[PDB]
Amino acid sequence: MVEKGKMVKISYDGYVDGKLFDTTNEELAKKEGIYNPAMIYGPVAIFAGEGQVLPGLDEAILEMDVGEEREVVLPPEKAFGKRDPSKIKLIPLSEFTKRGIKPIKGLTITIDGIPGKIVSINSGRVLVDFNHELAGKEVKYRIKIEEVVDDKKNIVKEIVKMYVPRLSDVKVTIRNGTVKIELPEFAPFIPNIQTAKMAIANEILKRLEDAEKVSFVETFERK
Amino acid sequence: MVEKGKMVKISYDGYVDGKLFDTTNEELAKKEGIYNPAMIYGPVAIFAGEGQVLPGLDEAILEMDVGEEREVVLPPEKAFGKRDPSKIKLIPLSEFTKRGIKPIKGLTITIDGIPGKIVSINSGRVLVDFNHELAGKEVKYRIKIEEVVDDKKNIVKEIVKMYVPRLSDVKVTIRNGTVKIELPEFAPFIPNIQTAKMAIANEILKRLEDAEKVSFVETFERKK
Repeated sequence: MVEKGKMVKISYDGYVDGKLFDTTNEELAKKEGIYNPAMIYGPVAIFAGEGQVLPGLDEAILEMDVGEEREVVLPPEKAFGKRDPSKIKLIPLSEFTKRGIKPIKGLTITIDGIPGKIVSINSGRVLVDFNHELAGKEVKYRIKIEEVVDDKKNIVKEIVKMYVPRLSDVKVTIRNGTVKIELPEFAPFIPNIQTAKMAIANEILKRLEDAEKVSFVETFERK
Repeated sequence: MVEKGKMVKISYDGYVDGKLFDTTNEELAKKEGIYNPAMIYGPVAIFAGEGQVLPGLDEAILEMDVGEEREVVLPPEKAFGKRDPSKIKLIPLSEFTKRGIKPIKGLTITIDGIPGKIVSINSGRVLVDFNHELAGKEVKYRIKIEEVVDDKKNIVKEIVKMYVPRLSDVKVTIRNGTVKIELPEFAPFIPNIQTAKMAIANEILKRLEDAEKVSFVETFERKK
């Protein structure tokens, strides 16, 4: 069993109706058609049982051990939630034609700034589902606990990556109460890096009781 | 003389037709009415002869010594430019009325943002002068070279202040071609501080040719 609040690194592959919809395995993601060039793959760090993942995943993780691999089946209540009937709405077909849109099943459209999926067309009404795509669905996860991170240096490294995935190679130095974090050359250019830094620092101070301060170093070279 | 590229701190008072329009002196800006709460006054650092001041003013500085003070009368070509006759145009009066504007002679208005002074109104036509306000005017400066900033540490500090006036108190250390700048507690919250930091680093690396890197240190304390 893994204790609530423990930082763990996990790998997983998430299936719905036989199909892979999410994974930390880059190669598999490629093989299976869902690869996102913006996403950073590989094992992910979470604080166990704190709500960083699906509730059913949090529950499964807390009863596993390090090195343990496992497959869990989660009901919608524990995954992406039940399908709310209030979010499935009949919209007059004229609302589409007037805008020059041919409604087709599976088309994503937006109404009032809210996205929905076209579910069916009958007579002069288009049924559009504004629920989460995986709402009401049972989902399966391959999950493995890769490691427990219990050293200060790596807790900090992982907290940084948790808040900013692209920052996977930061240099951390613990010096009696001071957490020094040297950032890569590209870091200063990250959108709202400053908010991110403050969040990272706040997370570090919460986890490392002996830390008095968190100091970030940004370096600009002759490039 | 001062060499081009040298950092100097200067103090000055600028005059048009005998009236003060620009200054580094806090009190003299208020007493004369030209004060602006968003401006940090006092000696300001420039790089000599690089166009951070009016051209007539740069060229004076290049021929001055540290501590020297002099009056410099600048012709329009070296100040805000010469009056350009092609910028004084006849505009149909209907252009004003369409915009809800009442045109009065001598009274500055804006047309589509761009401001202008109404010279006259005649037979459904408005003659508007769109020259810079101080165009064609001779301006007179009282300028003193307060100090030359010659030492690496103060060059860095002044560069910081040049880009972000509020960062007047930073800790600087230089070791093995690395310039380290430790920032105060409020630094990370400054608007567009990331762009300011790259700007400061660029300037530092330009001025200190022995520098290989510029490092900024931001520190978050245990609510303190």
